Amino acid sequence: MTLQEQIMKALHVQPVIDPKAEIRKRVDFLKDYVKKTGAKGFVLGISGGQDSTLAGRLAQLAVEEIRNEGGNATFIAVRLPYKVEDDAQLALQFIQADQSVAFDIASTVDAFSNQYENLLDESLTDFNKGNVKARIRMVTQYAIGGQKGLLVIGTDHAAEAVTGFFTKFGDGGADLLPLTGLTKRQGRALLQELGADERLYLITYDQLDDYLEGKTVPADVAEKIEKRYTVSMFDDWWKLAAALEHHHHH
Amino acid sequence: MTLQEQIMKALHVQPVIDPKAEIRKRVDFLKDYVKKTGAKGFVLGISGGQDSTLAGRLAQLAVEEIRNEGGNATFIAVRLPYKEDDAQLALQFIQADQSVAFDIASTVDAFSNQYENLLDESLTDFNKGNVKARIRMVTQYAIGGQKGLLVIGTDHAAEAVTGFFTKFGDGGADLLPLTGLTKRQGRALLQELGADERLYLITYDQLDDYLEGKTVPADVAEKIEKRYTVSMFDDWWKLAAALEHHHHH
Repeated sequence: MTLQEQIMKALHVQPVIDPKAEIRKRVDFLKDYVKKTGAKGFVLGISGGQDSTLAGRLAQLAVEEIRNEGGNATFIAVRLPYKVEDDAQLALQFIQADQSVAFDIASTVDAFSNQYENLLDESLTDFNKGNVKARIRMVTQYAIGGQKGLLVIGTDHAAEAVTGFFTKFGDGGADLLPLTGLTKRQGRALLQELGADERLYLITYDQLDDYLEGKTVPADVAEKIEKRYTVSMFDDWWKLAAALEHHHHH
Repeated sequence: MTLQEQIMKALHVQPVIDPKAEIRKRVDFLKDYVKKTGAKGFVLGISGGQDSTLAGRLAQLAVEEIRNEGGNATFIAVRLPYKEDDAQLALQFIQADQSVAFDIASTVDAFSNQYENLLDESLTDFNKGNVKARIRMVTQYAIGGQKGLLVIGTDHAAEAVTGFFTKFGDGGADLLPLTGLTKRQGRALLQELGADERLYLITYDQLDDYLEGKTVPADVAEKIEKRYTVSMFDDWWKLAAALEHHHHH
């Protein structure tokens, strides 16, 4: 297999998808995991980002279907601002979750930061604080999940990230990853099919997504992408490398 | 190959080990990871528990060797109390370059107070247990990120991956130096390292007998193999624990 074919197989990306069928398959994936684990539903942090907007809508459709089939399921969407968006609100209006919680993480993040800066006698850098915030957001989702018997839906470990590009803050841990196999642009296709407000979804992502979707791309573009894939979960390696690099050049 | 032999292989547990050889093997593992990642050392939460006590000493030995060989490495041990006799004894045995006392109470209570107010309910003991474990990991990763260090983990022990003696938290870490060792073998390494007896002294004996390739009663093997099949394996049990506690609450 060409390296491109190996990558696609490893990331489960398909060259051509059927949006309606993708939504069907992923809503089923969610419904099946609920049944297998005995969970009462899902919880997800809604940031206004494309991934959580799509994953959130899929979760709402899933619990509605479960209830329609005579089962018990609930979806709790949680907004996790640090002090202070309209994108998040717009996403919540699209998702229409059973419960929408506004949980400011500032008092927790600041208590940690204040303790850290006092005990270690140094200031937390923007990058490391970025990871603290991401982790505190996960603490919040897992606390809600644990208190309500829900599964935490994750949006990290996206195809592009595993490849080595566009890495996110945080460790990416979650109970389920319903968007596995989709590129950023394919996700855009699902959101369109779901009727989301276009504003919710409107090397580069296009070049990278062309490559991941098995399309033909310039030799140099392929070289750059395969170069990073070979240097390398692959995603975790890039998260650690980023932390080390920022510390080094700080 | 029996199921028992398959499980031993999958978990990398050896029927017989040589404490000195294991120590050298695991110290080399730590040193090699440092070189491959370009990190400046390690950070580890010291609880007073056997796993972190052993992993911490191996970390200190690793950085001393790296420095002795002309390299740069540092080991930072951190005590994370929530509002530590065994932890103090452990720190004394480990003799780390830096020992930090970081009380997590102000962070855990800030979260708890916010949670109870916004969701209008009390955090159960089990769920607060996970909150504390995660906050302890936030601290270690914040220290690691700020110092260019790797976070050493002690979760995903052989016994846990099999489905027994599950721990709080998600078990995420940068490196797992104790992979393959049973709790019993861990004690052996500690004695070889000269640790204070107070630091290392289905049941663990039945389970470790099985994982070590010893012949055990059919019913014992039956129970162990049953859980191993009902499933990361460890993560499944963490989730199951959270769901069961919520249910029986």
